Amino acid sequence: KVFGRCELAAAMKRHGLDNYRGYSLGNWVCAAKFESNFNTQATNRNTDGSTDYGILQINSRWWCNDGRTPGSRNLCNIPCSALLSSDITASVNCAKKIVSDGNGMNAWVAWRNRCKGTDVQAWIRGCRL
Ligand code: NA
Repeated sequence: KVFGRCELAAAMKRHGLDNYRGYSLGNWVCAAKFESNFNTQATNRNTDGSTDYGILQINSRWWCNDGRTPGSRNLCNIPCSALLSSDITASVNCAKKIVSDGNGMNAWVAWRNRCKGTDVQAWIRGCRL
């Protein structure tokens, strides 16, 4: 599913991301735009053989199981495929674990490069939240 901006903003809020570890909602919407273009089905393969999955481009070297990333962990206890669903629950739950791991939202390269330090409130402007 390809979310609208406010539709995603509204779902993230319901699943408890707004201000999660002190990250306001616009951070999370901005990270999703630049990671996945708001598409739950996005995948991207990395040089090290791992793959990034879903609207929040969660990596299979540490967080989910894809069966093809040798020696990797599965810290979220889930199949990677389950982060491609139209229901963003699994993505959100796993992202809460990632943002808690010590590096905050710097875990997401496109957040660091494209969202950090910008006016992230724009990403929720206009929305009925
Ligand atoms: Na894995």
